[PDB]
Amino acid sequence: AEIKHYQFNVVMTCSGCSGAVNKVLTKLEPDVSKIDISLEKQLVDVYTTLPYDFILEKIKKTGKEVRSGKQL
Repeated sequence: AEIKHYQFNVVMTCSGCSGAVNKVLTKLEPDVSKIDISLEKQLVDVYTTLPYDFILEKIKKTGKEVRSGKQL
């Protein structure tokens, strides 16, 4: 199956916010292969076989502001 690369600008200028994002992604193992969170750029990179819309909805349901997303 394709391992897609999604990138999101997520506002994580808040205590616990990067961890909230990590957590929802851990629940989607074993079909999430890699995640990167950069506080220097406020970016979350997700490498996964799962659909974009599903990753986006799960990140949004953390209540953290998702400014934009891309498939790369």
